[PDB]
Amino acid sequence: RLHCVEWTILER
Amino acid sequence: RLHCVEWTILE
Amino acid sequence: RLHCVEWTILER
Amino acid sequence: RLHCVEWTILER
Amino acid sequence: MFDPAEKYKMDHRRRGIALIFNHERFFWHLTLPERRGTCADRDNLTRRFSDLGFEVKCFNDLKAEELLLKIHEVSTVSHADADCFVCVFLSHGEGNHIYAYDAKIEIQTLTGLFKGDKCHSLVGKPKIFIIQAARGNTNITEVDAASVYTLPAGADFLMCYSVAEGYYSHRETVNGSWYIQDLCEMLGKYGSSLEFTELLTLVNRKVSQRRVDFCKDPSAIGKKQVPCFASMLTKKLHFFPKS
Amino acid sequence: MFDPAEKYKMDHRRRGIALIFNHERFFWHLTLPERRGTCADRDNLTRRFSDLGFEVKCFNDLKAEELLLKIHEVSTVSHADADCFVCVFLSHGEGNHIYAYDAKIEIQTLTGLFKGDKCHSLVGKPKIFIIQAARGNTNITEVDAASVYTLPAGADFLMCYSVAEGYYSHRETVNGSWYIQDLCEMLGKYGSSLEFTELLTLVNRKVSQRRVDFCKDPSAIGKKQVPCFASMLTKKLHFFPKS
Amino acid sequence: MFDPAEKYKMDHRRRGIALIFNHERFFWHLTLPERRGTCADRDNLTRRFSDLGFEVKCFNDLKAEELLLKIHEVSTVSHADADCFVCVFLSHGEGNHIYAYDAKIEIQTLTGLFKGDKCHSLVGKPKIFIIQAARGNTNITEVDAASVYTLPAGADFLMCYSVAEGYYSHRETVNGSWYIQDLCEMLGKYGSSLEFTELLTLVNRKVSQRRVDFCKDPSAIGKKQVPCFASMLTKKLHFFPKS
Amino acid sequence: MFDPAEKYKMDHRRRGIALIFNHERFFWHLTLPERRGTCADRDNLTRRFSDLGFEVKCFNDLKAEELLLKIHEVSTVSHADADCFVCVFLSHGEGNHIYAYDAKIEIQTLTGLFKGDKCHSLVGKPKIFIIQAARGNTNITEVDAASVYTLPAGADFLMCYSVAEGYYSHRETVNGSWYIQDLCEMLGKYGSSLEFTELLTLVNRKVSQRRVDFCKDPSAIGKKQVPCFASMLTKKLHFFPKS
Repeated sequence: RLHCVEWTILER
Repeated sequence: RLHCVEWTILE
Repeated sequence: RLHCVEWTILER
Repeated sequence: RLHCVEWTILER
Repeated sequence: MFDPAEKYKMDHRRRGIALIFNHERFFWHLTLPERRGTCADRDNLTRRFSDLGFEVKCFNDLKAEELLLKIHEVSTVSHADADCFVCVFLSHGEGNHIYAYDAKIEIQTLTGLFKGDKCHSLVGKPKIFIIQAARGNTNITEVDAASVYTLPAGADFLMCYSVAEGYYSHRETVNGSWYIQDLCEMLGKYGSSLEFTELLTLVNRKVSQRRVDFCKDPSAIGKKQVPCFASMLTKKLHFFPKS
Repeated sequence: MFDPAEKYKMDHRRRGIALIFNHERFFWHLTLPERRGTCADRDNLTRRFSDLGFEVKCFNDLKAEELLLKIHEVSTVSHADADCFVCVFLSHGEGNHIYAYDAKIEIQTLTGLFKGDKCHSLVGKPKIFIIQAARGNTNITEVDAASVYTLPAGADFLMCYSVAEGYYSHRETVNGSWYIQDLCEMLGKYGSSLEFTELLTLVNRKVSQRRVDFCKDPSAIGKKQVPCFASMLTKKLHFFPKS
Repeated sequence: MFDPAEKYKMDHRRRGIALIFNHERFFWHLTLPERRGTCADRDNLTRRFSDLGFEVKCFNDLKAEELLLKIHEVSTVSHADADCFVCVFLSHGEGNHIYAYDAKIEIQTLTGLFKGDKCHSLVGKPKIFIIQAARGNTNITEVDAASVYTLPAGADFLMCYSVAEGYYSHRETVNGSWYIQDLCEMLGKYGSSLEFTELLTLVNRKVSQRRVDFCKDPSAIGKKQVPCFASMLTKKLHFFPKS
Repeated sequence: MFDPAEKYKMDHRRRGIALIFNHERFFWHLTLPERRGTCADRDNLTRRFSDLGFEVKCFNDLKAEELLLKIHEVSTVSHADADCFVCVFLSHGEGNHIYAYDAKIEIQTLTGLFKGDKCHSLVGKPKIFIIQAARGNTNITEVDAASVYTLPAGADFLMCYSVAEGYYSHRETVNGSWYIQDLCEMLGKYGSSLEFTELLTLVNRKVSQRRVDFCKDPSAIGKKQVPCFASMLTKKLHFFPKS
């Protein structure tokens, strides 16, 4: 299935 | 808020 | 014991 | 002309 | 014994699927410019591949997640009675990454789904990926720098790239991308006759010979575009019309 | 205006130069394993290219210094009366680089020497580089992993690679590399007739068909080899007999 | 107007928050080995920082997004009430990245949350990150090679590393990590008296002087551990007891 | 057993050697800009360290070959009757590489000449490297972006860096680098009394306080400079005047 390899923290 | 910037497929 | 690890070509 | 862009020194 | 003229058996009852992923705009956080004209490319490619017998499927501005699910579905459905597989990517890209609406995906992740082991109905069958993708900065000609690495994908894979490193991609806001335009013209005239790699070589010449006026841009004079293709095909590929 | 049958003009009084840089062993501190069988490759290539009309120039275990000087010489000489250029690298490699006896050179500085700006007499003429290079570990089969980026080089450049990423190169200590063997067999039989990229596609099939299933060295069972070529040619390429 | 002995005001009502991220096992696909004995480190760290007046907050095996989400909260609450901030990472790591249960997180995006602009209420206050992280392969001593780059982050930041490049980290399965053990022992005795960097220097010595016994393991002779710390602090740091 | 007060034995007949490698201009093809004001930095350091009792040796614009030869000598000489060793680099740098006049050298290769098996007479003694290195873009202030990775080197190594990643180095064409100036002022006032890392922490404060928001070069409003040191020392370090 789907997998995130990198997360960011959004500004808005 | 959180947000993936790169997705892949496993299995 | 001196040793270049990478060479390049130049002009002038 | 030739040019080594990086030099190291070895311990033979 | 051995056939220097040997070709992919293209006598399956269907030609196959043509997967087109069209991306004209992006998530604000990616700070990626719009791609006006990409719809013209989509429509062009659609008809040229339909005429070649493909079952074309266009998806517009999908997010990474929906895109992956959708291509994984095509990868897992049977291609047993098909000749080959075609997947096209129209979007921004960088290094090994293409962009879906909201995130980047690795090309190897997309191509990997159709490799011998993972896709069985496509084994020994031509798998063709066409990538119009570069770095983001009335008719207008926009110029983008080559950014996507032009690599192969595996056995019986044909990787086609709009632009090679050190050159620049071009896209007209109305007519569309130089690469796509020239590819679709060659497809229309010679698509159902010429050997596909030789047809791509034609596209190499047509795009490499293109010029801007230098009358509408001072900021693009001398930026040439030369496409390329990485072949791991093992036989001749033709799209002669089917019965 | 446009002729799909268009072809590289191959009627100059010389076919051109085929440079072969052969590399068997390396400066101790690089800790690079020997490439036994590379000589069999070198001599195999020397004949097949001579029979095609090339002036073959082989060089063995040159140090980066000599190599650069030599290749720079060849790039500065007039090729006005030549059909094309051929350069062959038999060595270890990594990413964007190849290894000379004592040091590492960026392949782009090697190809860059023959670009339109730097080499006018080869403009519009085919520039073919053949790379048998990977990462090092009685006739014995040795198995290296792909290490060199299979990238193109520029307009009218044809880049040929022994193996692609995720695949393994093979070389027999007596008979030579799988890639070079097959390439040389196809050169001998079809070189003087087949279009070159279609001959290369044959090599793709032959190599990809070499079984790695019943190995005496079970370490390497299922380590398949698939070659590839990145093409930025703009015309058909034949090496028909001259005169 | 210059004081060579100037100290961080540790006046505030609260000492501050001590965040600890304990990682014991990992996502099957990351194929990373367990880190037995990490819970001992967690508890050891918990007791010693509580005794120094910290509001200790522990989290075990949080997924990348859980972890990010949690640390982001701690960066967006007020610390105007406190002396400083502490964050501990007990996991595997590589280069610039540390491992959350299922994904890699860039250290710089973890420290960045607490820089002077994103976290006004810590401007001028010590921000201390402690990292026990390396590359994986009764009481057993496991040996792991340094992997995490020993980088710094920002003004008034203090990055403390269990081991530097070319050295090996050690973790007993019951007593925990050498670095942690030694750090916690120095904290117990000298934490509330010694200048904090001087104390870490004590840890440098204590760990570096640790040997093994030739017979505990055949594959661990002469794999010394040398921790380090990258200081960006602008004053002296003491943890004298608060009233 | 353990003594928190423990200190480096600094009563040898000599303090030790302070090497300084000063680089103002470079080989043309490197296209690295002049570092005007580095001579001010060089002479300021020379005497400050002389006052601390060091035998200062300055070398100006050496080539990679001469530099490696010279620094290998210093490392091969006996340091048994010396307190410690100091090595200073004033030049341009990138990642793991510092620039000598005509080429680049890995910093690890330099530091590595003074580690315990390679330099016995320095084992247990402070090895201090000071690096003023960044990326190239009437007293004028020039601003360079951080380039050189701020890593450690080994046991009892103290690596001192003018600027940290994401910050900017500053050098005035007459007065010299912000870092070197402040370091020298601190060395002059507190060198002979303060524990060295606490003196370096002073320099951190002083440089990070140098305002950058009201320039007369509008191209650098906001570009803060924050230095750092990575310590692998195991004892307190004082440069008390020798008797």
